[PDB]
Amino acid sequence: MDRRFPPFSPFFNHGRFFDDVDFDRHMIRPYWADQTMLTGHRVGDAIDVVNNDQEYNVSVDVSQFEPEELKVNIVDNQLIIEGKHNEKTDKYGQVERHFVRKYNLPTGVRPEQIKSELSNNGVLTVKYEKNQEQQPKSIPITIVPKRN
Amino acid sequence: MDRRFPPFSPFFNHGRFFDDVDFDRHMIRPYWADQTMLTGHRVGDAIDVVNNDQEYNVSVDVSQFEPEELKVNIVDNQLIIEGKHNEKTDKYGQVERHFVRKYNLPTGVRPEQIKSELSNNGVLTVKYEKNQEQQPKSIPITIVPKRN
Amino acid sequence: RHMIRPYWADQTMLTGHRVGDAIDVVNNDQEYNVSVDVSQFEPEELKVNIVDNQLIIEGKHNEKTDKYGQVERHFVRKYNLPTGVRPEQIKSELSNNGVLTVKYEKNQEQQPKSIPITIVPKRN
Amino acid sequence: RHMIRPYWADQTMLTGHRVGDAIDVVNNDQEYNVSVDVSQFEPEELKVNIVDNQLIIEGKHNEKTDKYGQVERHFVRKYNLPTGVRPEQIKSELSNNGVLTVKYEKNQEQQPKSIPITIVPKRN
Amino acid sequence: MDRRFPPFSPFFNHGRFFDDVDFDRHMIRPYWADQTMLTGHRVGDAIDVVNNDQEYNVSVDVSQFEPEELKVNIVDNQLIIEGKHNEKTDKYGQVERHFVRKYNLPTGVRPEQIKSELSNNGVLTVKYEKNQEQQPKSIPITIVPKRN
Amino acid sequence: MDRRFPPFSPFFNHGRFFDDVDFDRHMIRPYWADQTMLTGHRVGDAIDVVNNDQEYNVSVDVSQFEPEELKVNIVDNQLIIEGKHNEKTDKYGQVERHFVRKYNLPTGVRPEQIKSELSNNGVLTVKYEKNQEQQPKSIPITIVPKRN
Amino acid sequence: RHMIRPYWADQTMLTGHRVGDAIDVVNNDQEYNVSVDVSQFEPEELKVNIVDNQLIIEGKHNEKTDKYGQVERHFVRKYNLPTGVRPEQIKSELSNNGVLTVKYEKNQEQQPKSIPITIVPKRN
Amino acid sequence: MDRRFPPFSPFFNHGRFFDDVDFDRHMIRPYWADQTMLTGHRVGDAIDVVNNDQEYNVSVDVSQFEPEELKVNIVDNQLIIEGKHNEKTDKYGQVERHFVRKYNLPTGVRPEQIKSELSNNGVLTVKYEKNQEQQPKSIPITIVPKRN
Amino acid sequence: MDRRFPPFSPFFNHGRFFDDVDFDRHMIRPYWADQTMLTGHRVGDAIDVVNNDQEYNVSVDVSQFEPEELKVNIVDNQLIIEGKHNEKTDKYGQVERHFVRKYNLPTGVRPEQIKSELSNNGVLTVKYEKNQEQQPKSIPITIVPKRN
Repeated sequence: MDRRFPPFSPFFNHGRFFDDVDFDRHMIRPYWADQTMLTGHRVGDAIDVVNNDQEYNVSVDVSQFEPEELKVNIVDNQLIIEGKHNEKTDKYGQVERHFVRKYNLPTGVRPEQIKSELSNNGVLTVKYEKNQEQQPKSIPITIVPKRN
Repeated sequence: MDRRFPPFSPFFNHGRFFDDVDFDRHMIRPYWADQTMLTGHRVGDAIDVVNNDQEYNVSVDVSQFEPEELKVNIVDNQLIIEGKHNEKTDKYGQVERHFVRKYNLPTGVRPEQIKSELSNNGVLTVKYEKNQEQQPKSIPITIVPKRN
Repeated sequence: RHMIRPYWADQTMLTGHRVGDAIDVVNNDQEYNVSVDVSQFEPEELKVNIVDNQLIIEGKHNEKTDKYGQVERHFVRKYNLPTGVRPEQIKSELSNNGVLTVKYEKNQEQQPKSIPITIVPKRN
Repeated sequence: RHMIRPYWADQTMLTGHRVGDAIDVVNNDQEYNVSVDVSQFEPEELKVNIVDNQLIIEGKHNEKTDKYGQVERHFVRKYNLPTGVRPEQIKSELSNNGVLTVKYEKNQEQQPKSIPITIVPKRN
Repeated sequence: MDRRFPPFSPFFNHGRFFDDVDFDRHMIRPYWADQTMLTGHRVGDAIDVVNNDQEYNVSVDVSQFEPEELKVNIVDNQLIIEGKHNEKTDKYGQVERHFVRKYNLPTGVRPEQIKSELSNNGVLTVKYEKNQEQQPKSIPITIVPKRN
Repeated sequence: MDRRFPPFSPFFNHGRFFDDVDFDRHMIRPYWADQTMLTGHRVGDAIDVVNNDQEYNVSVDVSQFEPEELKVNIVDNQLIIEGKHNEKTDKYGQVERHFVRKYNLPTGVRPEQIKSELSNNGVLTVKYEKNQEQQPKSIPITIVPKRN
Repeated sequence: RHMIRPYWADQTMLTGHRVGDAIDVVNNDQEYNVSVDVSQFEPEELKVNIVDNQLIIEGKHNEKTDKYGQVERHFVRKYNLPTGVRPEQIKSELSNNGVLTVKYEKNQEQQPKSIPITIVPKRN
Repeated sequence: MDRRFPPFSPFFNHGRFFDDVDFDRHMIRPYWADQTMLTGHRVGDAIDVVNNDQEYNVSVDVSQFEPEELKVNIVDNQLIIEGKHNEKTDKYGQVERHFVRKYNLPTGVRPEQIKSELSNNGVLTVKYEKNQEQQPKSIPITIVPKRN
Repeated sequence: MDRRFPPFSPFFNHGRFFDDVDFDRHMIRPYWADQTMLTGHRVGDAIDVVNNDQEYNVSVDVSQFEPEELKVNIVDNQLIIEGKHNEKTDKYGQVERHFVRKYNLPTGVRPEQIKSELSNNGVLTVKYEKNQEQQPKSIPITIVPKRN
């Protein structure tokens, strides 16, 4: 995924129906064999930490870790984003990376409406809106994954 | 899926093992090329809103949107079900549809035990039981998706 | 039209209908007709525009409130204009049954002057 | 022409020929010529019409009686008009050898005013 | 048929058994894509009309029409041979041809023994023998068509 | 034949030349496996019997029998149309049908010019023109069947 | 431009460049722009013509002599004109950096009069 | 040639024997579809003109023309290198290029021993040695071209 | 080559890239199996001998011999064009042909600038320009043959 024309469905001119439709887990494939490179090409990992009276948005570059290798937990009033991947063999050699992050949390932040999104280039953004609207009510619905 | 005999596993007589087992994301495929048609054949979108002293069940017809295009959020004490899909090309032309819904919420409704289900025909039902039992305790377990 | 508003106890609307319903399109060298069912939008809430030689059909109405929860309809339908279509004079009709018909007769009813009969008809 | 009538003892006609004989069609961006052999039909029996932006060539004559059995010729030939063809001024020629030539020069002899030389030629 | 070596069975050296044995309906195939051409190369359509005291033979060139497009009927003491074909698309364009023929009939001609034959080159000959022999008796037998 | 797009040549977009060109004997194929159905969808079998001073046309619905199973004979001044087919196995079971018809004949009807035609939907029409023109002369010509 | 002439001891020219260098062409229903790098030809030595509804770009200069051996540049570049392109008003621009931009905006900014609102809008 | 790994034999790891061994006429193939580019990446066309008492070497960049499109002739005491190619269609459009060169010749230069070579990158070098050795004698031998 | 559409590259619509690109050595292939024929269809072999004060052009029809079978040498002030081919087997039989030519040479003709060309139809033309310009200088460059 995100490597050529036949990935990245439905933008797939070689049939458009069933040939090369797959999940986005193959985003790191171009970087799997690429070693002399940076954190998926951005400056730093945590792009910004916005903490004001109207929003709370934090953007993290996670292009070097697959979404399966990325997990977020909250331990003792700290926003912890930790991503560990096994040793990966490339055209150059073998590399294992591991990062642990912790972030303080402002008072009055409700975690029941915090939404986190991953962009195509490999940036995970955690967005929160301050205490002006919304209620802790949440009604989820079934979402069918896009296999092929 | 839900289009012929070889979809809808395990009801698949042409091998029964590994040939045509796929996720339910292809439910809208018969309606993908069908335009002169209705909201997946039901009367209206929201089938019913049950609000009594024993249950709270709301059924919504979502047959015109894929489960990936359906998302539910709660904003300022309102049950909001919003589903947006990109323009879809069929045998007739191009159509883009978008619906936004909001619903008031009765007092004393706990969102921690509200369960939403999607039926085969494309109906999303949000069910809630009144304040007589259950506790906010929830113990989830890993569920492996059914790919093939 | 105005039947979106009575959504109380009538969450299935008065008439079941989905945004972006159309009947048929006839495309040939004689005519170009586009019939669209717009029964769920008021006459003043229907907008049709042609941008970059392409027909755009959009129907949107204000969110109609009721006892339980307000409902809104909004869709954008796009039809490609074939070659020779002149947006400056595209015909349009809205029947009383909620069907909007967009026609185009190509204005090709001219009598052919070129009638070779005897010798060197030429041109003009 | 008039040689269809002498069919007595001459069932093979004076000149063997089949309805719908043509020589060549030249289709390019400069000209559009259609040459058709119409030697078996009288000049007043040849009709050429353009319907729905398409060229129609039809040749029919009255059944020419003779000693044994009358003979008639009737055919309808259809040629599609390419893009940019204007039926209102389509050229046509009928040579003396029974060949009908339908021409179209596209009227594209205009001099291009857009001659960029020094700076910001723009338009008009 | 009548276009190359592999047609025209049994004169078919590439197997001789079952490969390219077909009916003679493909006689016009060489002329299907050939437009700048004549009535299948003969002078005129009706080759000759023989009307004497011993025979009645009329030969008609029907090479421009398939045998399926050729039909013969008798209307009001006239031998009518009419052949109409739909518009045919070739390498040059589209052509539709139609011919109607009528022929007077000598007195004393019995139609019960008139035989019409089609030659390979596309000539239909109607042969009749004068009133000297034969009887109106006719005993037909089953003829199996030669498919392959 | 008369079942999908690849039958019914030359209306055959998948090659247009030699792939799926076949005789019209497969007209009953859609009804071969269809049992809960009518006489090929018309009201009755004999559509009409026209008997006037200018024409004699009789239309018979024969959609339930193949043309090979349909045969017409005249016995003792009666127009007899009889069609018998063997037992046919479908998705439902086994059925054998047989019909025998007889029709009186008006005086002065010449059988030498009576033409019978079968339409695509399976209707056999017997047409006759009254005694005002035509002669018993008939000149047949060879017609090549359309195999492929 | 005039830097072709100093070819003495400078056989690699002042700026390396090949005849027929262009930047980008944008082809859509809104605009048709053709940008060509013509830095190696003088403004008076650049000729652009449209023949048979097709854009021709040619750049040729006189052979520029020097101490050792004269050098000349001559090329003919051909661009096909898409459908709807009017050569009589084709835009053209020549930037100061030796880039010649040939534009075409399609003149499709007309306001669509066909606005169906209530009943039988028809045409005109 | 000079585009990937399987060209440029014998440096061809995918078999090494007979698969992708071809002549060097495909040197311009990478530049065939490349238009926004320079004279095969060098500064100018004629790299240098060496004219001294010991050698006469002139290097010309001919990377934009195939060796078949390059021809050298001498007209009236001038070294003329002229290369014309037909219009070439690329991913961008159509381009036709033509160059004519003329070069003066020092006195005492014998053309019988002048050797011209083409390098891999597309540079044609004309080398001459001054009047100190060699004789006009030349004994050529048969050279078999390397096809595959 | 010069026999159908798939030869004569790049005029090759069936792929245009690598399928049927070959050298022009197959020019005689149509005449290889053709015997009842002439010297590749021209009148005579030597078309003309131009000998004036401005040019010296001689055109020879060599369509009956392959370029490999054609060799030109000069022996004792005579232009000799000799072409010998082995016995060739065709649909008719076996034929061996051999021709020897000699031509006188005008005084003052420099052979260092004489150019000979072979046309597509099989005509070899030897062209010479009189003593008004050019010098015996000749600078050749490498030309890659066009294999495929």
